[PDB]
Amino acid sequence: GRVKPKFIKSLAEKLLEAYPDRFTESFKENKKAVAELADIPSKTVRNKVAGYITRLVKRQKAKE
Amino acid sequence: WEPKTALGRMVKEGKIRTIDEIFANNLLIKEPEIVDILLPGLKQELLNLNLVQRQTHAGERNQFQAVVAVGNEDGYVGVGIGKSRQVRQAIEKATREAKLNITPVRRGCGSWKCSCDEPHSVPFVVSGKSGSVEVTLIPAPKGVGLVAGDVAKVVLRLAGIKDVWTKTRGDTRTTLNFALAVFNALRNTYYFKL
Amino acid sequence: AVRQLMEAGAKGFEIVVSGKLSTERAKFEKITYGKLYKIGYDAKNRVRRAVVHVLLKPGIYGIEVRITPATLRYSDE
Amino acid sequence: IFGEQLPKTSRVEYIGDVPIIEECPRELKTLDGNPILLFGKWSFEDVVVRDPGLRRYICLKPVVLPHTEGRYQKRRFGKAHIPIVERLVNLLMRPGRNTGKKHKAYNIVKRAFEIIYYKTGRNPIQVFIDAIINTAPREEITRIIMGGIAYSVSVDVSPQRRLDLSLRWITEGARQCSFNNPKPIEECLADEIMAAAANDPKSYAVRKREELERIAAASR
RNA sequence: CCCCGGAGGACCACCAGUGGCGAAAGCGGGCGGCCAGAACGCGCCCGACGGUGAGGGGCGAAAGCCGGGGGAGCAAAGGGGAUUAGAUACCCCUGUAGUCCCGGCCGUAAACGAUGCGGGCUAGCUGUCGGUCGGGCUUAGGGCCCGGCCGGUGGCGAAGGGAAACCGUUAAGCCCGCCGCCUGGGGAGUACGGCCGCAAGGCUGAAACUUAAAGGAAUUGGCGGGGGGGCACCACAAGGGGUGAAGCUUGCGGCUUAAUUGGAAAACCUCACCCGGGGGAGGUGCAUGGCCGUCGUCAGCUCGUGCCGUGAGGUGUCCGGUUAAGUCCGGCAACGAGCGAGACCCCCGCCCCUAGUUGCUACCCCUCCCUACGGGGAGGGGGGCACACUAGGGGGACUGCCGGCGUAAGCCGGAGGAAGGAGGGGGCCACGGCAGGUCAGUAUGCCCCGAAACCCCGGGGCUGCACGCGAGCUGCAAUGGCGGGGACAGCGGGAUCCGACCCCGAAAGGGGGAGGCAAUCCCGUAAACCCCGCCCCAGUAGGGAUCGAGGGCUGCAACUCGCCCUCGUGAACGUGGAAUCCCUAGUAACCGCGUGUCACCAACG
Ligand SMILES: [Mg+2]
Ligand SMILES: [Mg+2]
Ligand SMILES: [Mg+2]
Ligand SMILES: [Mg+2]
Ligand SMILES: [Mg+2]
Ligand SMILES: [Mg+2]
Ligand SMILES: [Mg+2]
Ligand SMILES: [Mg+2]
Ligand SMILES: [Mg+2]
Ligand SMILES: [Mg+2]
Ligand SMILES: [Mg+2]
Ligand SMILES: [Mg+2]
Ligand SMILES: [Mg+2]
Ligand SMILES: [Mg+2]
Ligand SMILES: [Mg+2]
Ligand SMILES: [Mg+2]
Ligand SMILES: [Mg+2]
Ligand SMILES: [Mg+2]
Ligand SMILES: [Mg+2]
Ligand SMILES: [Mg+2]
Ligand SMILES: [Mg+2]
Ligand SMILES: [Mg+2]
Ligand SMILES: [Mg+2]
Ligand SMILES: [Mg+2]
Ligand SMILES: [Mg+2]
Ligand SMILES: [Mg+2]
Ligand SMILES: [Mg+2]
Ligand SMILES: [Mg+2]
Ligand SMILES: [Mg+2]
Ligand SMILES: [Mg+2]
Ligand SMILES: [Zn+2]
Repeated sequence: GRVKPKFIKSLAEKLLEAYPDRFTESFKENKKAVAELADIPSKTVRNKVAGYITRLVKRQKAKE
Repeated sequence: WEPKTALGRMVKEGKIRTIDEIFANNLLIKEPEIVDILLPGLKQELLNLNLVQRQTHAGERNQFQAVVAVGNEDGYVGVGIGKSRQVRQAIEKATREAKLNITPVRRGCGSWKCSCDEPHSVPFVVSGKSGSVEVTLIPAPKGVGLVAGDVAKVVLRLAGIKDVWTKTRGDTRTTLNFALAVFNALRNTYYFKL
Repeated sequence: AVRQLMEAGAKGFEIVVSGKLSTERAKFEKITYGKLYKIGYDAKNRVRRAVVHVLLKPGIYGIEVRITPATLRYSDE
Repeated sequence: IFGEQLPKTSRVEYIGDVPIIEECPRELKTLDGNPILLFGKWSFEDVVVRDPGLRRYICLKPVVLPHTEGRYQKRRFGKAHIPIVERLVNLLMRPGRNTGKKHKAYNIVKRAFEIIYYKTGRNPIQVFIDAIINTAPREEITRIIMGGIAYSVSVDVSPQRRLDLSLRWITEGARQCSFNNPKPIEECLADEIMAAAANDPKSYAVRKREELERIAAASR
């Protein structure tokens, strides 16, 4: 994966902000939560969204 | 309709019921819906329609440039321009900009060959200019009529003027500039320090 | 014949009339809408496409219509 | 000098300050501690590469038959893992009527190794390594334009390129010597490798490297 | 080239500036003399004595002219050496007027701020020059810094003005005077007349006739032998294989011809052409629809609202990092959104589940064979779905982790991992173009042929051959040829078709015929490759063109003009000029097999 397009980051931010407490800095839990929480009929886009939420959780813990 | 912009909220809530109050208190109209609410008797006319082209590698990409004059025939007029790929939305854009740019026009007598105190003509000598078309509007006696060009006659009639004398300079064949200069003079009736 | 389409809640349509509509030189007049997929899966497989030619005075005058109704939620959400 | 870590299967042999590097594990044996013999006959143990830069790219890892499947070309510098004898085999698949005939190339190399051992009394692998060391060019010339005339200018050759040039020169010399005459390709390759090892100027590889180096010294 | 001396002509490097002076032309070393004109300071003198100015004048670059002097450097003209198709130019060597000084003439210039001269009013901010005043300091100086006024000289920029560029207290603004000039272009700064000049020439300056524009500023594009950035095996670099030369297959051109057909898997038919006889495959793809190819191994295009503009139009969509991407991240009069990108759809690759009329064989028993005597191998049957396979669904990989870098988009290395950076192959083909190709696929406007186009027949032609060009096959050999021997796939196709097996035949081929309407039967034990023997550098045991004799296959028909086999015959060719093509991994290359066209025939896909 080189660069995440607009809809990837948009879905990432909306799912991260609607439910800020259902995501932490692991990929497996992130994939499980996004599969539980969003209508994601594509494994690749789901995996990309989970990884991108993982990176937001990393940066949000890093900022404090 | 949703009264976007707070002036539209008051206008739909009926706290402002007449269009005169906006121009009396210097209120800026940002939406056309206030205009159609406060002036249901608004007539719009298509003053000019020119085809306009841009050169590109595959050929010219044409766009219609439609000029629209809106008026209530009672001292309220506005003119707007719309460029669009098709004539219908070009006219729609021009109508919307005319409705946004509507303004009151001061009327009266003032001709030396007349004495009636009616709004049939312009109150004093006024001027307008758009690019190089200069149009001087002069008060006239009642019954003379509109002594301007055709598009100028349309704009003046929409603004609610019966008789006037015109003096023009520059290429009036530029229909957009002629219409804009006439509308500019009608709006410059309000810049006179009474 | 487009307010008939706005009667439906279609998120996408595309109408092309190809021929000598005004002169003896063809022009390919075309109008379109917004959220209407053009290539890939829906277009060419799950977007209602219809091509018909009508014998007018001087030609067949092709008409191509691509439509997607208000419930064609392709894989983007 | 490095700050990017290193892949495993590599080995560092720090002498003084210089970090000598080998990409292939020399120390390999069977489960019982026995050695692995090239072609079942020649040992990989006593072979010594005298060039420090060339030591990094000659894979002297013990293998019975030098046959990697063509799987080390995806990554840059992947050729350092290919065994040197298999590189010799791979540079025998030309011209175009011999492409893919790895069994023929393997048979040619095996016969040449037997001939080398019986004519020199030395390890065939050692003689081939010495031929590569005597054949590898240490200088090169590169194109340059001064306004329309493509001149030359001396440059250095990276050790990978030196190894590739020496191998190509040896194989093409053998092929040219074998074409259109009764001499067999195995004997041509054997004499070419032995002349390269002895640094005899008759050999195609030594002539080619000398010509290239003199051109580089001329157009510095 | 260096040194020591002398002579001569020009110029006045740095300092040096949108710096100064002057009406303009113009003026750049120092000292001195003689003049001129401004600015500043002033409770100095006169008292409107002023502005502009037709006519009339005087000054006025360079080149040039007249006479005299001078001549270093440069240098029209000229000479020579090069370059080029030419080179009477551009480059080099040389060279005379001229350039310099004195007296005079000339009186022109993009002589320009393309902006006449005089006066008043109209926000400002900022560099610099001269004078002067207030304060501070002092290289104690005629110095420096800050602030005010007056007067110059630049920059940005109120109001205002303008077609716009732009001007904007140095106006192109708002006004008050006077002078000069303009009235579409070409004809034409031409002709005639006059005046001036030594001359060159100069000043002044038409019409006939001809024409519908010439022209200004700005916008989009296109282009550039201007600049910058990005990218690409339909580019290069590093490589591999080649094509271009020979023989042969084939396509176009040309020539020939009754015709060799018309465009851009051929004997009949096809077929449209020619000879003979009994509704358009006729045109215009510049009338068109549809389809398709290429721009496009792109990333582009647009919209809503706002903003700048009189407008065509800008902005967003621009800048920096980023990459496949108009992909993002961060700054901006932009803020959002949409089609294209992606996502998405098939197939390959690892694991899991479900499944075993078909497919798999671990486990068994019956038989045959061998037996170094332990055991082994082969076949049938049973058992089973273990393995493998088959097919439907799911999981898995996401820059996920670590080290580094970065505001952050994201990039590099490493591990682990079936699979690591879009995992690999392909599909879907944006807006608009290419007056792209297709009325010979169907369709259709118009215009034609009109019992004539008919997919009528018989024969021929498309197969004619001096030659040119494009794509191919097989070779020149020894990493080879030949002859034996041993193998090892995967698609795919099969109905009157695939065809096991059997018999005949030296081969091609012939006769009978199981099974299979499909994981069941068949095509089907592929070639390269490995092994063994013969050949030994030669136009040959390389090569297989050409030709002779003969035997078959398909078909209504085989000569023009088919395909296969036997025996004989053994040409060019010894690795191919200029040039040129493709290709980054299970890829290139080599090898064969299936299949499309197909009664037969593939050097093609
Ligand atoms: Mg030979
Ligand atoms: Mg005067
Ligand atoms: Mg005068
Ligand atoms: Mg002179
Ligand atoms: Mg001289
Ligand atoms: Mg000279
Ligand atoms: Mg002038
Ligand atoms: Mg002007
Ligand atoms: Mg200015
Ligand atoms: Mg004149
Ligand atoms: Mg005269
Ligand atoms: Mg441009
Ligand atoms: Mg190259
Ligand atoms: Mg050839
Ligand atoms: Mg016949
Ligand atoms: Mg900007
Ligand atoms: Mg033909
Ligand atoms: Mg013939
Ligand atoms: Mg052969
Ligand atoms: Mg070939
Ligand atoms: Mg032969
Ligand atoms: Mg097999
Ligand atoms: Mg077969
Ligand atoms: Mg011979
Ligand atoms: Mg015969
Ligand atoms: Mg025949
Ligand atoms: Mg024979
Ligand atoms: Mg020869
Ligand atoms: Mg060749
Ligand atoms: Mg068939
Ligand atoms: Zn009146």
